[PDB]
Amino acid sequence: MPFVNKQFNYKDPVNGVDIAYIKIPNAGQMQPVKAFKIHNKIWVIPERDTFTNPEEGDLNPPPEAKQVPVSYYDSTYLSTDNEKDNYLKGVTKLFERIYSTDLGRMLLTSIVRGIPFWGGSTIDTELKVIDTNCINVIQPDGSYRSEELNLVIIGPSADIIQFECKSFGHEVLNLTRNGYGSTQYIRFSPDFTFGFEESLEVDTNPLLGAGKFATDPAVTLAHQLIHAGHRLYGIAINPNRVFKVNTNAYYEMSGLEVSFEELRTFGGHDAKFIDSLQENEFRLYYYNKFKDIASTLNKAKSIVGTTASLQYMKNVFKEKYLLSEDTSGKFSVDKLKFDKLYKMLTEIYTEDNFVKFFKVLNAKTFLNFDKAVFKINIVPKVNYTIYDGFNLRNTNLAANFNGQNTEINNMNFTKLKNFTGLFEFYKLLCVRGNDLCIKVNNWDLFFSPSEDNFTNDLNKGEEITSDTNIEAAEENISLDLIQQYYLTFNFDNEPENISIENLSSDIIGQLELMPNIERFPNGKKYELDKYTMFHYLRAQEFEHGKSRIALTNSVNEALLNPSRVYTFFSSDYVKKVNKATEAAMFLGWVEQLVYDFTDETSEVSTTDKIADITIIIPYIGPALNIGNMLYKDDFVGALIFSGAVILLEFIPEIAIPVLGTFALVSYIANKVLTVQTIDNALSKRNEKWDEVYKYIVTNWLAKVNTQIDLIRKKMKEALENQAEATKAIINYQYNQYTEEEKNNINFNIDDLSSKLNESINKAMININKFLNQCSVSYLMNSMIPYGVKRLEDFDASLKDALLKYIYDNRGTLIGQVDRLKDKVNNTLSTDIPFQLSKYVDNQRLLSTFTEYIKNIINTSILNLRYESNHLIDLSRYASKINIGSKVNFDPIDKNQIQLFNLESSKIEVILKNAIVYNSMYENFSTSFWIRIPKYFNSISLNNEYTIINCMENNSGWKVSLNYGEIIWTLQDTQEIKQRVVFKYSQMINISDYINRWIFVTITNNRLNNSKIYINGRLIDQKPISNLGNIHASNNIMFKLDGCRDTHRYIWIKYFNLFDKELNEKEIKDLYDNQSNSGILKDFWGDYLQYDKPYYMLNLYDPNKYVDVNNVGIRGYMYLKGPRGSVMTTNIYLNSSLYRGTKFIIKKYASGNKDNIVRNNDRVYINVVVKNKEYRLATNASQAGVEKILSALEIPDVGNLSQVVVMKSKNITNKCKMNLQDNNGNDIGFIGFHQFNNIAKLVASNWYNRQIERSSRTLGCSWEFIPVDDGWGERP
Amino acid sequence: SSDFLKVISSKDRSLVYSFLDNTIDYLDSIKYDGPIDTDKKYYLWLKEIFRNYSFDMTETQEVNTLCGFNKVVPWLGKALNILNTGNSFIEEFKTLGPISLINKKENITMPKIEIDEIPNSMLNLSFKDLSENLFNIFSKNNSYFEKIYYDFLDQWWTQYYSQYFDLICMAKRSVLAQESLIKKIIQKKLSYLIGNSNISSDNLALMNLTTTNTLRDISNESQIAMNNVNNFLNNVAICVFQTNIYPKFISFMEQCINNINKNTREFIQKCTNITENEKLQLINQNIFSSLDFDFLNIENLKSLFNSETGLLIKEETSPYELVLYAFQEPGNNAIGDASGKNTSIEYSKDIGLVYGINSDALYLNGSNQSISFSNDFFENGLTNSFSIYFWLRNLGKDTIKSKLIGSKEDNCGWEIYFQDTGLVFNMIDSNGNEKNIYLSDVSNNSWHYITISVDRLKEQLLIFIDDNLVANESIKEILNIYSSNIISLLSENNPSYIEGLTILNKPTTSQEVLSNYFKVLNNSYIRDSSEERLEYNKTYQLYNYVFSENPIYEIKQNNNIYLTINNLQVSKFKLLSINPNKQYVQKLDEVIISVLDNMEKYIDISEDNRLQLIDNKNNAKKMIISNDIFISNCLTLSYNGKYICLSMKDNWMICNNDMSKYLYLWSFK
Repeated sequence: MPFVNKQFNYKDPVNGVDIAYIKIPNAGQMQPVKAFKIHNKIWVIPERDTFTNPEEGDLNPPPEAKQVPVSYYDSTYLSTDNEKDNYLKGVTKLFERIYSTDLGRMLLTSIVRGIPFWGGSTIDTELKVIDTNCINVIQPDGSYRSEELNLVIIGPSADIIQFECKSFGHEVLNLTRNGYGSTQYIRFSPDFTFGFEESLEVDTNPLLGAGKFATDPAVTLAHQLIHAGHRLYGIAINPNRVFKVNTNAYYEMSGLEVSFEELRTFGGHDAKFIDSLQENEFRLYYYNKFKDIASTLNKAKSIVGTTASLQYMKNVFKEKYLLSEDTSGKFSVDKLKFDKLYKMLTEIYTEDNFVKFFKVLNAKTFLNFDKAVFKINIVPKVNYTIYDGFNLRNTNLAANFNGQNTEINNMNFTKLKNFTGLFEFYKLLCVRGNDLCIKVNNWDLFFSPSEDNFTNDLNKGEEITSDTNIEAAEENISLDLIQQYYLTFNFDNEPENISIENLSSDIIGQLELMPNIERFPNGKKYELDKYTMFHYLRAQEFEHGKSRIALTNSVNEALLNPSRVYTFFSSDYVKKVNKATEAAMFLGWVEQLVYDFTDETSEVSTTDKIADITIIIPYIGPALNIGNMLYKDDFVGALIFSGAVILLEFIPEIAIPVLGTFALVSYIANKVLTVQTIDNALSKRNEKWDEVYKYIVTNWLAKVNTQIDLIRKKMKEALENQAEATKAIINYQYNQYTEEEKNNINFNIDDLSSKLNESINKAMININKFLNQCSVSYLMNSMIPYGVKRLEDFDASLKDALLKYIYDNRGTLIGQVDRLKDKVNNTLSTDIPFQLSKYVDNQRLLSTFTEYIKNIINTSILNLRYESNHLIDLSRYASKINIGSKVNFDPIDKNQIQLFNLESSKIEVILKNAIVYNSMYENFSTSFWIRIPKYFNSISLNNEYTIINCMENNSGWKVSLNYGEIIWTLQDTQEIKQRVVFKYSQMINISDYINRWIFVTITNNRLNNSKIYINGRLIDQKPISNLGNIHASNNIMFKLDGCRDTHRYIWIKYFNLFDKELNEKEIKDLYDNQSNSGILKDFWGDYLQYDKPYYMLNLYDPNKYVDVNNVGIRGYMYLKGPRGSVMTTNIYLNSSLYRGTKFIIKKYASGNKDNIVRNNDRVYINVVVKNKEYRLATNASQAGVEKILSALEIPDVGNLSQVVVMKSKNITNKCKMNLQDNNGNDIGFIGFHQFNNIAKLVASNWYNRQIERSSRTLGCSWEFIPVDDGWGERP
Repeated sequence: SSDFLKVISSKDRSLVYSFLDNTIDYLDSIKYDGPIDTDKKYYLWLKEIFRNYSFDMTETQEVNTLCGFNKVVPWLGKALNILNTGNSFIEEFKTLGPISLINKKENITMPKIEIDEIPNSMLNLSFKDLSENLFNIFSKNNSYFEKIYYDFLDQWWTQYYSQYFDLICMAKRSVLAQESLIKKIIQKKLSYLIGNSNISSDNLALMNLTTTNTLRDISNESQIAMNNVNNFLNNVAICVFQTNIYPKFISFMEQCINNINKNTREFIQKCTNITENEKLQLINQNIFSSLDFDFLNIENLKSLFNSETGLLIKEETSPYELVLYAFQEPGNNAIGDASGKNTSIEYSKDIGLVYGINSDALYLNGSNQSISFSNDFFENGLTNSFSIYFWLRNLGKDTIKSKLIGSKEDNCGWEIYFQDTGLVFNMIDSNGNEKNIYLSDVSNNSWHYITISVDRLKEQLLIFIDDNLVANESIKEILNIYSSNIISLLSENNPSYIEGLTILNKPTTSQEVLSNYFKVLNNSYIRDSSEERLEYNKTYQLYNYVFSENPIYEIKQNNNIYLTINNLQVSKFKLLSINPNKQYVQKLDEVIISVLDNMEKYIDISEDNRLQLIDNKNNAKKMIISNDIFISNCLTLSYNGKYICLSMKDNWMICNNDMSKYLYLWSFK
């Protein structure tokens, strides 16, 4: 069901039904303009809006620039038929994209259903359609009809990016606020977009590109569309309600103009700048408006201007307003239904929910001022998809929100000149001296709300009745509730396109007069006694030219000289950059600079003295002159001593009133009403706690959190300035060299920029964590305790009042007064803790660790897995996979690739050319589970063969093998090579690596050592800091290339390739995740399976193996040795692993046919004595904590206990066998106990008592060894 | 003092050298403070002294060196005169490297090694025999290189790690000296207050009892610092081996393999009974490269120091003061402590055990069922951090403030009582300061994982229910809470299930709580809405995650019966397994869904993927049950790679995967 029923072209002939000339309401008269009906009562006018408002009849830019941070002006846009066709295609495409998601589908259904009410009648008993809420569609024959429509999309006004809603009001009413509504004209331009900067997502995606991102135009259209939808239902907040902002101080911005409707529409943290008092005020006001409309509908008698039946119109407006019909047909506004509808229209259809559904990167708060203008094109599917936007799937653009980057995906975004030029609306900040003055943009300054926006009725006393109801909790909106409402949303009902009487040929209508907003002062000059964040950040700026620039820690000189840049780094960094570098060591000098940058910017200072703040970032101190003083240690000590108060530029002026006492109305001779009254008193006290906490939370969000986000953005700007100045100096040094020298060095600035941006990204994730901790600490320590104190005073007051109340009613309640007294005392003596996660959903631990594992698995540039029936990449790139004919897959686990020493047994991975490793500095990691059989022939000695090859023209990386060795190799372009080896010797009794599954991991930090981890723990590391440009192979080959042995093969699985150097704990988590803790293992590492004989081993005494003394009731099982040894000289020498009796796992409580053993499986265990099976049975009637364990005839087991519970823990491929009887009694874990000189097999509860594990307890850890060809020893 | 030169130059023999800047500064700040007349001021002073000492001693800083991330312990510079010239210990440790921490730094000498040249008698040998002899020579050479590496390892130990272990022992002795000095200060202040104050005698007795526990905690913090310095210096020594010994071994072995390759190549070129192509084959087959003497293994170098003594110390000083274990033996039920400490348990013998989440749980009537855990640490005190966590499932509805568990001697201590439908945590100190907190929605016939963490260092009280930080308070205004050694589990007036009771002597962070919660929950079991264990042949009722308030109803249409929600008789759901020996439903297993009608019926998927109700016993196909470990009990039903999800409004269930993930989620009750 596509949103648009047909493809529309601007050159299509008029039809009078969907494509036609139209005349919109206007002040005077104008010529009809071509327009296209895309959906029911939704029209599109591919023309610049110059006629809906006579005040804007000129497309020339106004003499005064708009008070908007981002602006653009051109007239030739949307002047040609081709451009208008492009506009129509883009509008239709964005409408389809919005309709694709469920939220957009609901919004569009409501938009179509939200027909403006008919209020153009002076007669109260007749419903007359308002003239300004219709259109004049010219039929082809010459006549014209009048059609009622809800929404009309039109071209932009003089400012192209000034997307706004317009409408025509009635004679005296305000249709956008009285519940009537009016036709909406949206000045939308799908051919342009804004350019902002996002930083809070470095936590989730640590590979964000530099430069500015581009807003998905579908998001902007959704915002404008829901604004128009609020207009349609007549519940728009009055524009006179503006969030007031303080301005007097220097650090304060010159001004800001945001409506409460804009904050309502944005959602998220913007929707919480409004206290619950004003929210309830608006809800009740619009409830009254809806009840007025219901009353007007009730007093209706007939219709005017159409042939439609009265019942039809009743049903239409009932469906629009969700009114209730009684048996008599009277309409009333149900409180519940209006509440649900208002929730749907206001706190559900927000831009934040649309950003959640589109899965795109949009600025979370309106304070994230957009920075640039980008011309785009969205109709070409190669540039923009319905379901994906700029982030094309299965491409480089899909990953890391790269498709919205305007420096990487540069073919899809064209930078434009911003007419709001630098230092147009700004403030001048001067430090007294000469008085050093700088210019700081208006939207570059701090935003502080006025206290008037925060009004509460807490000081108002409240009277409690028996029938008083307690309001439900104000839960945050999540996708769960959005899907809940989508499930019950009725998409079948649609408005009928009824025919109404013809209106005037020239419709007369006047657009509603919005209040005139006074421009805030411009050019205002300040004076300071010291620098600030603004002066310090400006001191980090520079100019592009031919003059050598130097990094100096002195801010004053940097301000005094544009050729000198202030840096918050150490003197070593400035000495290194400043000193002239000769041609020879330029590359080494650049490497040193990169290392110093990535070290100092990622510097942390963990502390434990303070409660919640864990880490500190010292260089924040000198970076922005945060707080005062100069020394970094001074800042650290000050932050330890005081806390987050130093960070904030202004101390919030929190004012919590004395809580209004509760007055209880006395009820006489009614115990039920009295107990109900006191219960309601306690419940209202709890609600009072909740609402004062909510008020303090909103105050903190409006007054403190914004400061912290501004500081975060300024720190990001500081880091970017540092990188840009350093790179400019490096570029100047490189340009000083001769052309031949430049040819000698393969120095690419792009790789340097990527490395520095990634280091800045890590520094920024650190800064984000620090600032989040500081903000939450200030909220918990300097705002909540005041509210807690007021609540405690209120609790004492109400406690005394309720004690008096129950005293006064001693006759009414006889005997149950002590209960009431103690209940009141207990309930009022407790506290309700401030759980921040109840009010803001940004601080959930589950989200944190889920994002941690998601970043572990989804940052892989190659996640090769076998699913369904094919092996393919599962990452964001879905690279090409070619499978040779002789590549075997394990039937029991079809993700375990096997590769032989054959030419047609290979897996070739064709990578996207944007991810192939060609970089001098980029870190990267790889990981895979490998299984290498024991070498048998002496030819294997000194025979190294590559297994995973990504080496091209003697350059790249390769995982290679050798006798008892696993080698990782790198070779850059200059042919110099570095390898790191894990050596495991085969001359050992029992080994953890020979023919065992091994979790190999390789992490390559081009500034540090490349290291190889085995089974999650570091094994080797070699320095690779000197290696130059490594250009890996475009393809990656999975084949044994060089092994002279014919029968030599490897097993490999879960090959993942990541673009960052995994840290130790990430490697540990990878190991313990991919280890499949839900499934038991055998000795080698394969999944433990039923009906598969295994030899037994004990971890405590490997040299001994299991044997039966005799079969029968009196028999038992025991351990005996020596294990023996299989040796082939100079190749291998190991204990014989195929000795002793064999064990078989038989299904007892397995509910599926899979032959896989999982945790806590109730099974039977059989012992193969002389190729005959017996049950591993025991009797619990024997004394002693350790009870003997024997082998018994299967039909003769009887009532004896034989249940074995299989337990897997995380490791040495161990398996724990608990013993239980038919009654589910833990008769104990299976191990061995020494009696006389025989180590018999017993079951004991003493193992259960030990939980400290490790030493001593380990006796209970068994291992199953199936007959595997890798070992190859004869049985 | 803070000047070793001045300490020695102090002719009065009064000062004593120390390196605890926080404690020294705190003592300097209260130098002009008023005298401590009462026990409250003594508690404040003792707590502040303990906290300053623990922040001085146990503090460590992670630094990135040429070897990795290392826990540099900063006070060693002021403890062993190691690089005091620079501004800080860490800056010198980085700008000078690990090798600067010792005196004699160039100590490695090349072992005297002899390698037998290839015998000449092999000249008249056939190709196969010559190749076999060359293979034997290759194996012996590899073994000899390994022996040279072992000799180098022993040499590095005996020469370089001897100095670092001298540093280790000296630093441990310095820490013990500082601990003894601090205990001297504490005892002299306590004795002076006993002898020269008007404090009540019982207050003096409680002060002595509390000061004993504070001294024990100071000992524990000293042990923490000793372990920190030990691990730091062990890592530094291993990194010294990395950066100083191994390159020398590599260079010597490179020269040795070069010479041996030259000799073997000359010997092969001198052989007479070998063709030219076979000569080239043998020459390239018996070469030596870096792959043969690349014996470096970090795990073995860091596993040298592992020992049985370390394991015994680790388990003896284990933070687990109490970890209740319970199981059922034929004849009786065993309940006790599994922490290895001296905690005694006295429990009423009428307490049954029923399976809870992962293990057995004690069932409490609420009237006569009592359990008492005796342990010295349970007395608590002024400056001991601890943590209490367990699984609680209430089976009561009493609003009265009824005691659940805690240690309360003479109104002093900590406790947790049932109250309303939730819990109340109460902490009362001797001075009367009370921390009283209320937790909502806890008593719901459902399992909740309750954790309390009292951290006296940062003075932080953390309370988690399930896996949410339900409370984060400051106990900076709570002094000595000395209580009885007995912790009593009574659960007054509310029969309940209590599982996995655990008391630690260490504060717990959020990550540990989340890890424990998911670790216990993720035991391959399917849980219904009640957090219990789902089972076969039990009459459940199905609910959706999105529509948990809305049950599933059965209704007849199109000569069939279909199940749907309403935006209707509620359907009854059961799960069936193939084997009649299975009771509970484990993760990743086959299920047949059954509905109890007048005659029992099973589920099936029709052509349109709708969920149809059938009567045939064998026609019903087997679905697969799974879930996510991140979610406690929101299970998912799948079939052939396609789950079961809520359909569009028309609301039945469909087997489609072109919708949101929330639609696949389900629950049972």
